[PDB]
Amino acid sequence: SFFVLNLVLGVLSGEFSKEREKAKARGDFQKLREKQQLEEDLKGYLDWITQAEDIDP
Amino acid sequence: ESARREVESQAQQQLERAKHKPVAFAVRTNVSYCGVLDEECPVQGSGVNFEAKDFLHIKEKYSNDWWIGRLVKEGGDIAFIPSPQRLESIRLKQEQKARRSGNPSSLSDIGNRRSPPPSLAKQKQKQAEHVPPYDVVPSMRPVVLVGPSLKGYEVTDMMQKALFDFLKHRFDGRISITRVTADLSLAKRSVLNNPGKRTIIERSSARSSIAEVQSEIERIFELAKSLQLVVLDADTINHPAQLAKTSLAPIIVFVKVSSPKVLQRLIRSRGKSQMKHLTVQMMAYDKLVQCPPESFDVILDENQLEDACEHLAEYLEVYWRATH
Repeated sequence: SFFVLNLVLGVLSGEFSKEREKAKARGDFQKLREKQQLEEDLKGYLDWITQAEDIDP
Repeated sequence: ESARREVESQAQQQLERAKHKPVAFAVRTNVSYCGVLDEECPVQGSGVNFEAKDFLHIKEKYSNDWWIGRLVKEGGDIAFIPSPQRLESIRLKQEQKARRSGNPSSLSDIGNRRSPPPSLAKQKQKQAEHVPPYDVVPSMRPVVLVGPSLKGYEVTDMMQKALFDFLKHRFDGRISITRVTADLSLAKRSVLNNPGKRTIIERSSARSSIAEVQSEIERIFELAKSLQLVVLDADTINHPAQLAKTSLAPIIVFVKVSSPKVLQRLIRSRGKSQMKHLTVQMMAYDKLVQCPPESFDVILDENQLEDACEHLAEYLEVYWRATH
C-alpha cells in the first residue's frame, strides 16, 4: 500500500514531467505569459486615459 | 619674457570676479578635435576634449580666435572654446601632417611634378554647402513629445495632457508650456540669404507658410533666454528624422506602449470614430519603434502614469543642474 503508492506516484510524476517538457517546446506557456503582461498594461493605460480626462482642459 | 605670465592671469581674474555672469548665446559642436594635442590656448593647461553633439553656451566675448563658454555636465566649470573660423583654419592643418593633401600623389614621384597646392585643395572651394563646424542653438534645448500614436488623436491628446499636467505643477515657477498650430517641418538651416524678409513680395513664397516656421524660433529663443524648458503640442512632429538636423534640436521622449495589440484595445475603448486614421496608428507607433532609438536622449518605458511622471522628472531635474 505505501511502497506501491510511492511507485505509482513516481511513475505518474515522471510521465507528467516528460509530457510537460515535450509540450513546452511548442510554446503553450508563451501564450499564457503574453496574456498576463497584456492585461497588466491594460488597466495601467486605461486609468491614464481615464484620469487625464478628469484633469480636463 | 614675462609678458606671457602677466596675460596668463589676466584672463582668469576677469573670469572669476563675477560668478553670476549670465549666458549670452549657445552653440553646438560636432568635431572630435583634441584641444590638448596643440598647445595653443591663452591659459596654460590642458583643455577639455569636447565630443560631438555637445552643447556649448557662450557667456563672454574675449577675442576673435577663442571665447569663453560652459558645457552641459553637472557642476560645470569655465573652459576655452575655439572660434569656428579658428576651428576651420586648424581643420585644414590636420591634413598637412600627411605627405600630401591633394591631387599630387607621392607614389614614388618626387622632384618631377611638385604641383603646389592650389585654391582647390584649400578651403576656398566646397562653397556649395559649406557647413560650419559650429551650429547656433538656443540657450535652453526645447522638448518635443513624439508618440505613441498620431498627434492629436484623442488618445495621444489624453496621453500628454496628464504628462503636461504634472510637469506644470512639479516645475511650477520653472516651466513654460505653450501650444502651437503652425508647421515646423518646412524649416531648414539656411535656404536663402533673406528668407521671407517682406510679406509683399508677391511670389511663390509670399503666400506660403514661411513667416511662422521661422518666426517661432527667435520668439521662443527669448522665452529660452530664461533657460526654461519648452514643450509644444503641434500636429506636425511625428518622427525625429527632420528634428535631428534642424536649428531647434530639441529633447525627444520615447513614450512607446510596448505591444501593438494593446493599442487596438484603447482604440476600441471609445468604440467607433477612430477609423479616421486607425490604419495609421497600426504603423505610426511602429514608425518610431523599428527605427533605432538614437534620437531619444532618454526613453520612457512605463505602463502607468505614476512612474512615467517620475521618469520625466528624473531626467529634467538632473539636466536642470547641468546648465547652472
